[PDB]
Amino acid sequence: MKIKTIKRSADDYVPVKSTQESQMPRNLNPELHPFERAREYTKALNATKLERMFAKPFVGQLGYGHRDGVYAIAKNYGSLNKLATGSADGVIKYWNMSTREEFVSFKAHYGLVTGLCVTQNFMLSCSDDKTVKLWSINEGLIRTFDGESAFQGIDSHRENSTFATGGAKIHLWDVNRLKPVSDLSWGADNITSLKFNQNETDILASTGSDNSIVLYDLRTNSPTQKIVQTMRTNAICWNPMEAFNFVTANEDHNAYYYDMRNLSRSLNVFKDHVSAVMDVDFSPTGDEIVTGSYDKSIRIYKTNHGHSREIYHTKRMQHVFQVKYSMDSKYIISGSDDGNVRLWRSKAWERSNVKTTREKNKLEYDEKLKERFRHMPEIKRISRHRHVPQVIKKAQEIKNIELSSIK
Amino acid sequence: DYLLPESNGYLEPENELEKTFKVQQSEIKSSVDVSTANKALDLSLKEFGPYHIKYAKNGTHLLITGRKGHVASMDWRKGQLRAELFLNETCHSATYLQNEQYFAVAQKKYTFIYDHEGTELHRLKQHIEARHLDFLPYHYLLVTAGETGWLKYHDVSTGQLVSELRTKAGPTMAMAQNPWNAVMHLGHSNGTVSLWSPSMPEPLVKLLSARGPVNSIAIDRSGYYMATTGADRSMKIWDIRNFKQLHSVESLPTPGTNVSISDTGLLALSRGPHVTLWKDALKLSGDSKPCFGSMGGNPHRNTPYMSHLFAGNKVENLGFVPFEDLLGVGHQTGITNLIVPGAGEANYDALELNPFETKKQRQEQEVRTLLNKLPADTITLDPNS
Amino acid sequence: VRKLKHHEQKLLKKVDFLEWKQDQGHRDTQVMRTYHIQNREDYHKYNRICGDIRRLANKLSLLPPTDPFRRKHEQLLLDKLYAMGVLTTKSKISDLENKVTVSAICRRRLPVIMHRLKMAETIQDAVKFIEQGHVRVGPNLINDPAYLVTRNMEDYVTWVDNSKIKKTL
RNA sequence: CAUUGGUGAGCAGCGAAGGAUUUGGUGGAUUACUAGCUAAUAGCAAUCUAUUUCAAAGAAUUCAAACUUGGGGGAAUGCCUUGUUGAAUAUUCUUCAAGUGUAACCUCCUCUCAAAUCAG
RNA sequence: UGAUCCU
Repeated sequence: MKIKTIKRSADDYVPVKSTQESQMPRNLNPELHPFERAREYTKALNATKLERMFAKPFVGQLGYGHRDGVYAIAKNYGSLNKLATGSADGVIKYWNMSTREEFVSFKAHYGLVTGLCVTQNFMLSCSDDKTVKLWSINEGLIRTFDGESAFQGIDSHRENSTFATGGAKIHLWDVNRLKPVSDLSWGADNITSLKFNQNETDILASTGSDNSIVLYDLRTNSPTQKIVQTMRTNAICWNPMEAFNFVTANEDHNAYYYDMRNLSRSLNVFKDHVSAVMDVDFSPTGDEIVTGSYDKSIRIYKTNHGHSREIYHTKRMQHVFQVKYSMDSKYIISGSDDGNVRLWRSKAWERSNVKTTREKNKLEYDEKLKERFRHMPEIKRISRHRHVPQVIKKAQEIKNIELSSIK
Repeated sequence: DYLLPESNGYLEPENELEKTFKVQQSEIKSSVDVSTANKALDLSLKEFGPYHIKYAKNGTHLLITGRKGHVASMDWRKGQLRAELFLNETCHSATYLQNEQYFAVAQKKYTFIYDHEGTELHRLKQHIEARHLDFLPYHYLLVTAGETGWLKYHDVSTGQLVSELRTKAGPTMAMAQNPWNAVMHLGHSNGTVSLWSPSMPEPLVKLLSARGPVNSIAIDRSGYYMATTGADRSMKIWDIRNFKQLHSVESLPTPGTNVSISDTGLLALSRGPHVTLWKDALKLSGDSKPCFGSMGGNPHRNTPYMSHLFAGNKVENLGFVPFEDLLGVGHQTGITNLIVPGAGEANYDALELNPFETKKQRQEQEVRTLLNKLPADTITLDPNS
Repeated sequence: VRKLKHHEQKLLKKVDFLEWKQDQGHRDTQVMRTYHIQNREDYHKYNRICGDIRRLANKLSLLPPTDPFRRKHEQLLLDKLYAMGVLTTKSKISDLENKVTVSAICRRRLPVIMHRLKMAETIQDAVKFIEQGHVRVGPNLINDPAYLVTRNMEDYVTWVDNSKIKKTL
């Protein structure tokens, strides 16, 4: 008649020392755990409502900024701490991302600056008055590269320490050179922007003011393809991860992301914005594209989805002219027509704090839950949502009205 | 699977000549370990009425309600006693809603929500009868079935009524909530238990469970098998997952007042002067049909696992401690905890319920549960739909 | 229960365990405080009649104005409720919905009456004196503290004879 | 002086191997006594278990079923009712209105008193 | 996510 019971033993579950933490025996038997869908669902809804409560994108600006308006932002591609901002007045201002203050500033151009680009620190400031000036960061004006075109652009090149200019004609300069090496033109028109890709660095993407996209090959000193698009194009960005696809921004409120193998079909289209998208910048992950409009608004969205998971706007910035993404995928710098370059989060709930591994494992678990509870509709109403401005909400209404009349 | 640190107690016959059910509780109290043998309580409080029993979902606090005036919340394992209320109105049931700090009693007219110290928190204008007062902490929903046809759901998180469902069945003769599913089970005089969600004004499904009135009903931890007893000296073993009564134990000597289900698979049937529990009776075969007497000692026919007869009582209700191997039987003069070997589970999960819980751990866990409450529309026939 | 966080607060927007709208602000208890009634249900024993006053007071206000039954029956209501003293005045009809409180019928309670007359120091000391068997209402010593005493019965409350607290005064 | 106040001393006086006080616990009564338990004509009381199970008997408001609500408003959203619409096979369900409709659901009341204090 | 009010 064997008699045996349960004994908690009163020492295993309640520890000896007072300073000792509790023992936590777990049984993952599903009978003990009744709600694996619903309780995880409420945790996910708590996390989504909390990320709407943790929607604080703003950090601060850089210094007090330009008075006349930021038009181009250079980022040193090794320097995660430092950055440069060019004004249409001509004042170049250099900032450190820790201090958010003016590291060094210079009276570069009495005309506009159109682009700043960095290659050996060393900054290079391209003008409207046919001049590029070489500045060093701790003093000023090492050498000025005089070209025959009013400089509609510039772009840096890391290899051979090169930089080309964008203008009426693009002509490639060196550091030691005062005259350019070779000048290229697929078509006989002024070129709005240029961009070398970062890896297999020799390839270039050249927008064309008469609705054009050319792909320039430095290895041939000749363009290798050109698609004459519908409308003119503002700016460009090559992804640092994929290194053979690039997104460009168009005159219509649409950004098109193309492939170097196939320009005849785009990789993707993006049209959350309501005006001429100024600038695009791609994550070092390769995850999300951030793009700033002629409208007083920026937007972040991932590459595969195609719609704005994130939208950025506030009172005192307008017509932003420029958005430049991180080196560390964490913060976007945002230029202004209002002259003041603000520091903004990549995600307003993602925080700078290195996290205790209780809450860090919880936060990883919660966002893993957010994805497997994604397409439920009650999750969706909190997951899409944040305040949009009055005219732009009306402008999206206008766009839906006009596209409804089109179909 | 090998992380599971504690294993169940057993009861073994060791002969065919020696019998399992013949062990008595003084005989059990010899071999059980001292704290666990002492965890059997004999609270004879003969002055007030017959006693209603409920342990909390962790065994840390016992709540009892004599029929005349008693309301008593002891910190049961220790000597501490939180509440001792003498309301001269007559009471029927009681449950802790979230913690031992807040409980609710089922009176002559109105349900009361109560502090640990015995203070009055909330008298309900509604709940004008209260026969079965049961809780589901995963919705923070006090569900109450009185002698009325209706059924009331109060969300004590907000503190508001969710809904009130008239059954057209009459006085509620039984109610058992489902732990796994949070569907409520109401039992009435036609022999009919209805499954319930607060949204659907007609029941989820009605079950013609027995003949006569429903004496009681009790549900598995897994929600698979619910053991129903009628007043027709009969007990059905419903498998809810396909809505079949597995076995129909017919012709009891007396109809069971209540039924109760342990964690590991024990079934408790209380005819009132007698309490009898079966082991593994809820399984699929009719060999696992719980039967009173197997002639010839055949392994196919199933004998009761543990027996007891109360002499001077007709007991009221019973409930296992959910993590320990006892069951509180509320008799007319009070409370016994009858020691089972393997009723409760040996390895609780602390992150579900904490039988060993600091007050600071408690106020952490309460806020954790209130964050994870479900709103009442999520009560469904499946958790996973 | 917790002085819960800024992040906890917004998720637990509507919850409370202390003051509920079905619990009607615990208003009854504030009358159970000020008049010290033994059982809770004495409040709702007044408040179940108190609406029944208004439930007749309302629909007698729905009759045509110079209905000769209406002004007569309202006078029969008001002389009755003025004999029991549950309203201070009887000239206006408007006390039948504005003055009929549980506190107004509950300040026609017996220890409130002795507490006015300053035989007792506090309210609960008069309740203790009724429990001790010291008080009487004309002929009868009353044991019950919860005595509804009319306006016209109010002169009949004395101390009971031969006591130890009537010799105290 | 009455102390009719007690302390305080005392004494007469009472007065059998102490007197006086205070309290804990338990038992007895506090209604008029026919035995305990159980499945109960019987068995038990060291035991009902390896006769307790077969057997019979055993299912209406064709859905009667808040006799239970503090009082006013309303009652959006629900429900109820019929009006009205579609579908499936003489009935449920989709759709929709009308309801000084409504114990769901929103507010107002069901607190402020010859109680006391306080300036005049 | 949204929708009210006052010059």
